[PDB]
Amino acid sequence: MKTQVAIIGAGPSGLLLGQLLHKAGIDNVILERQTPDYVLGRIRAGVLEQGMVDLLREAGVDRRMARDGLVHEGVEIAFAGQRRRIDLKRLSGGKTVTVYGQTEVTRDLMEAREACGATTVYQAAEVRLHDLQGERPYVTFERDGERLRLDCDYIAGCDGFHGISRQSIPAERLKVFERVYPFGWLGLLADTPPVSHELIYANHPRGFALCSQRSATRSRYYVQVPLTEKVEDWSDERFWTELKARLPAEVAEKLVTGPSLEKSIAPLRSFVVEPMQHGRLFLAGDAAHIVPPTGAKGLNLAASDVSTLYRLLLKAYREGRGELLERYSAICLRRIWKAERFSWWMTSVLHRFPDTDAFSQRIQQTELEYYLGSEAGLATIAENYVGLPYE
Amino acid sequence: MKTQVAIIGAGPSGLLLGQLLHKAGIDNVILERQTPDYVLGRIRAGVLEQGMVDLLREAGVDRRMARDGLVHEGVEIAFAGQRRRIDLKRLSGGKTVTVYGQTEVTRDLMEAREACGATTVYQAAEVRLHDLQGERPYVTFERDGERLRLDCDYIAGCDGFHGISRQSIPAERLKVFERVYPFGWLGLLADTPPVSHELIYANHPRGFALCSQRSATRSRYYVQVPLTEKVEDWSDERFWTELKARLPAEVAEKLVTGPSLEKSIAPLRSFVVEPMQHGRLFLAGDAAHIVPPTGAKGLNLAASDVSTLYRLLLKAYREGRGELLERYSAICLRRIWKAERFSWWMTSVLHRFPDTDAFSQRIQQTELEYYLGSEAGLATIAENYVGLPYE
Ligand SMILES: Nc1ncnc2c1ncn2[C@@H]1O[C@H](COP(=O)(O)OP(=O)(O)OC[C@H]2O[C@@H](O)[C@H](O)[C@@H]2O)[C@@H](O)[C@H]1O
Ligand SMILES: Nc1ncnc2c1ncn2[C@@H]1O[C@H](COP(=O)(O)OP(=O)(O)OC[C@H]2O[C@@H](O)[C@H](O)[C@@H]2O)[C@@H](O)[C@H]1O
Repeated sequence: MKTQVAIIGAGPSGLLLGQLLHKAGIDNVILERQTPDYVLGRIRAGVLEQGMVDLLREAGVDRRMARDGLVHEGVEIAFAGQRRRIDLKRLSGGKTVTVYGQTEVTRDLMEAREACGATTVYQAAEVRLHDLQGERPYVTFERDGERLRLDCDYIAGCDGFHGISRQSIPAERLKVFERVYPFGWLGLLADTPPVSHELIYANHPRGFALCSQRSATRSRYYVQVPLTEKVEDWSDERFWTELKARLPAEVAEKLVTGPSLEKSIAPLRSFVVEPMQHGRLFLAGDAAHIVPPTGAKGLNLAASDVSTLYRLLLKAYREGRGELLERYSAICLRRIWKAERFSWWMTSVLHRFPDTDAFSQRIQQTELEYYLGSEAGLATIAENYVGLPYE
Repeated sequence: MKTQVAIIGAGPSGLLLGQLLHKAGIDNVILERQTPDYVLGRIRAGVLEQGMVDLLREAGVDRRMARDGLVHEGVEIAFAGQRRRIDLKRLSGGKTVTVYGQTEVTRDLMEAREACGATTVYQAAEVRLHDLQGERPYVTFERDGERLRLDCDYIAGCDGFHGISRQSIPAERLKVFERVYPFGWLGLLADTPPVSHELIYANHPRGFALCSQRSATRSRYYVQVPLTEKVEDWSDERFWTELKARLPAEVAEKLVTGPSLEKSIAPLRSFVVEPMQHGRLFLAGDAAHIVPPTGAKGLNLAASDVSTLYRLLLKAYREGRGELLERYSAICLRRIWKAERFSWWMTSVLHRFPDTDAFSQRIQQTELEYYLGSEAGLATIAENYVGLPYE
């Protein structure tokens, strides 16, 4: 085998780049370690900004989304006492966000692909990247116990956080910026009516609480917990009381509980890599950067990454401007940091930090009461929450 | 002696409350430890928001100010690389700030007072506050080695940070919030033309640098320095090179240097007290709270404090609503924290913090590049820099 752009990872990022390119007439090849249902089982994401939406539209993958995802013109911040709302739609000067699961997106790209007959090597083991700065790089992998070769012009490093991509870059060439938070998020999935027609982010003494959704009958809920917690310990019951123990009084009494489909804990990490390239290797999505799930920016960053990588592969491909690919990481990085800054900010103000003296606690509160109180303040949550312009 | 409101401290705060009340026909008495030139020698303050201005106007102390202070419609942030400006005047929806030294203000209230013949006991030693929660509190002090008594209805605790006021409040009754920064500000006063018709705040690798003014021919300059620095070590020369080493290239070459009048180091502290009252004692200005000199909020907070205390003393005095004085600290505290939050924010982003990893450094930068780049972002620096509305 030989192809044009061999992609590693059959996740959101990978499957997006993969589709987009197929349409542009640039042959691509997806290499994935696990099987398609395994990948299909991951819950993750739920909010996509307009950009990821239009992109979806652009790979012709928006039939379902346009039909089942929900449009949201607001959000809520419930901080010790009250509950303020943010008119994203008005303060963003017209924008919004969509609630449509990572899973759904994944199932949707996966359908498109199979249908177009684009290649996808599932369960491809021992993937390896070769001759990275040459005129012809390659990928070696195993099918059963058969080690094959895929010749390509470029490689799309889309294998996520624990992917092999980034690793393939000479450590000395890469500079790392990472922050690790002393807490996690315990996420319970319930086949029950969600507490609100909008999202409610709750900063409460006992920690953060999040009320989110999947449908009129599908809710997603979260509670911040020490890294030391084990879900084995969090039974439906415990969770339900802890949630209610964390929400606004009039919310909790409106709350419909039930057995959980899935329960998992995700640890909050802040991570960035610069540069995001190496030779003929371009890493995108999880493999280049991570964001605490708080500003729901994670899957939104991949889209921004892929939208970029794609449009540059096009020029080199149909317009022969191979040269622009060098600016890949200069472009992506502008977006990333402002996205990293917003989620950091988010996180710091809605979370229960252990070992914070009274000033800092007073300052946490002032942030909330400053920002949800002033229109200019408001406008900042809004231009970011909905997503900064693409460039 | 007996009087109505006995004030401790013959500083800005004290002298303001003092004047204001004299005009309202509420007899007052000022008690000060040092002499009037000693007090007159303190350089401190240089920027007053509109509120402090109008207040000045209201005590009939604005002849000179209206004539010599300067009106500023902008500020500058020079962060590693470039130099962005903030149109406070446009983004505040019409507001400004005035550059008119603490010293000048002090000399101006001092003139008014003497003239109205209001009492002022200078060099009053061993001041002591008595029967604080009673129907008639008192102050005892010494004139030479003569210990006298001043009977009053209320006491205005205006003796600054190291004042006796706050101390007179039963420790157990007060709750303290204080942050102390690992650096100071070395301030040099020069009888030379200032580098700009506006202020320039400079975030540079080597630390913060500030370019300020007093006149067309009087400049004020600062450089952030470790708490361990001793001015004895900072000669004019050293300072001049360190400043230039910290500013924008095109600034430094425009810079006119010269011998310094005064040179001093001020350590940055963040401090708040709640509540600001005790019996018939009301502490205001420095004695209730401190702010790092960065958002130039310090003397602006006293004005906000005094404007409050005054207007409540009036009601009890001419309108007999003795009752409202209880809300003194509920009023002041709303303002204070938002003022404390702004200067904290200010400080954190323009200063060189030792032991900051690369993420946090990347995040510092993102703040600057986020906030001086977005209009909503801009609007936040602006509504605060010029001063939040009084209530
Ligand atoms: N060595 C490997 N070879 C091939 N594929 C690999 C390898 N390692 C990992 N992969 C596969 O690549 C995929 C990576 O998926 P994700 O982490 O979801 O990828 P991305 O598209 O970058 O991100 C999606 C979303 O998840 C969040 O973590 C992220 O912030 C974003 O919101 C997984 O299916 C995984 O099995
Ligand atoms: N025991 C005492 N008895 C009488 N007077 C006293 C006593 N202790 C202090 N004082 C006097 O009270 C005055 C306090 O002055 P400042 O600290 O300047 O007071 P304030 O009016 O609260 O603040 C002015 C400005 O300085 C900054 O620190 C502050 O943030 C504000 O910008 C000084 O003259 C000092 O000698």
